[PDB]
Amino acid sequence: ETSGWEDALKWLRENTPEYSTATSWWDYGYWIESSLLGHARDRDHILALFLARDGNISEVDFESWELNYFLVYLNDWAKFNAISYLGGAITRREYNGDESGRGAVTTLLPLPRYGEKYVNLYAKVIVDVSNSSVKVTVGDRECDPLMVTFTPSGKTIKGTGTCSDGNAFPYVLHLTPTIGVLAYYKVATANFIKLAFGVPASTIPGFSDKLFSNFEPVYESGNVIVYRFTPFGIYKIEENINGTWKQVYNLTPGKHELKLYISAFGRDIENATLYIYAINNEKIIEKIKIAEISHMDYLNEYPIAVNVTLPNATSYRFVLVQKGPIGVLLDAPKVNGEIRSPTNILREGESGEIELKVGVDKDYTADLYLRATFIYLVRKSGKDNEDYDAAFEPQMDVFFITKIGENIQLKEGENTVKVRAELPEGVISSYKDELQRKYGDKLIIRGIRVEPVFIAEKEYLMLEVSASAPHH
Ligand SMILES: [Ca+2]
Ligand SMILES: [Cl-]
Repeated sequence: ETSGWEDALKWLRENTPEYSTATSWWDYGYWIESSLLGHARDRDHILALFLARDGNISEVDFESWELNYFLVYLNDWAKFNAISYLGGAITRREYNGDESGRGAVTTLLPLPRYGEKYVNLYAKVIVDVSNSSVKVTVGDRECDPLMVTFTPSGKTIKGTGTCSDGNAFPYVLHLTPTIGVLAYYKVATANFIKLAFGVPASTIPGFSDKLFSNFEPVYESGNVIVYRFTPFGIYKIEENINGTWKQVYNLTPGKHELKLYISAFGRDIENATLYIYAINNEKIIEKIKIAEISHMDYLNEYPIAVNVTLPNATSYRFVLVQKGPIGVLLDAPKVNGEIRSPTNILREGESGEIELKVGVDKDYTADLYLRATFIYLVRKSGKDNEDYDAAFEPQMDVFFITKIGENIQLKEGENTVKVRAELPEGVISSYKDELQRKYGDKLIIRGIRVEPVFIAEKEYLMLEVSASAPHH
């Protein structure tokens, strides 16, 4: 009955921090554990933006949510038209047809291997490759994909993107040793495909290499894969070997002339410090400060040259440190004694004493702000929101309003924090006007949150490499 979910959730319980936060599309994790074994709606839009898109626009600030693990569920391909629609990748027409039931499209279709062919019986789709040029049958029709691609073989073949019926066949076929996937052009390089079916396809060079430094697969079950997430990662390490830069995968002790290629996902690096932690047996034996980055654009990274001397150890951890959000509320916060929603802790122009129970996996000294999060849609096509040509681009804008907590000392475990706070008169309605002004009738606000966020210097694991020997 389970598709690997119970095994995956089990793994999380046993191999991750107590206050570590996991996520999944449509929140299956919570549902499986709560309802079956004893997000919200605004975030669904942002999760879809990520999963259904590719390139710059798919780079979502998951860090604001303090996300640690992401669980993709292969079976979600079945709900991809919805995800695509919610993520702004397709129009209402392509999502489920128009007034006369026409236009719907099948965004994703998995084609498991059938001895030399790829077939999806339910869909009456057959992919005959052995004939060398690739043959695709869909129903009675014979169709030629816009492009077919193979991995690892990285080969690729252009195609007419049409069917024997002559009609348009705007689909891309990605083939892999164990499975194939047919994908509508608007989502042919969607991140979900990369994460779930292992097709590194992206129309932006380097994006895929970077994405995987940000989402590391730490565990896999049936049709479930859990990814460790880090807004900051290293996707490539070059070492100077004869004036020539070369890509390495491990490091030996000693001096090194290195080039680090960092991937920043969703947010900028701001006043950060890079380090190399010498590890001997899941035990840190030395923390080597190696750099300082005052600023790196999350959409325009640049490599960083680095000269380091490393001890022996068994592994090395590249860690980055900068102000980020921390803490997990352990109960509903209270304002003046009364229980209030943690997502809307204070109304505009309201004040009161706030009490919060916060949990952390280590000791932290942090600031406490009230932060606003606006998740909203902007119609990118069509005459009005009811037009079937409409597609809606989800957007997330977050900003801190005011600091209500100074130099708070949080200790590993539960912590109680009472503090007086005031939400300035006009802040929320002001910004809502700023939006209405920029997008007019195209605007559709889906969520406004006012939350108590604890900010502090936190460590981000970018990459861990094993120590190797120069000769073997
Ligand atoms: Ca990036
Ligand atoms: Cl944040």
